[PDB]
Amino acid sequence: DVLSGKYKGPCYFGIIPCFVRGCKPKLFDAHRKLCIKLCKQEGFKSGHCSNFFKFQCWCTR
Repeated sequence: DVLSGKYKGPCYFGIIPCFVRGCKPKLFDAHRKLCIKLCKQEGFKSGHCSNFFKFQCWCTR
């Protein structure tokens, strides 16, 4: 388990403008679907929010 594949942001409940299936409805609802889609593009498969230091996103092979 390491800090994502390239880079990530805060947990909250959805905020980005267009990136995956939630572009037309806006706000992803939970950071677990945005954390897995950015790290799985380089070489990963399991992403989640539970660290509380200064980012709240973790990905594992």
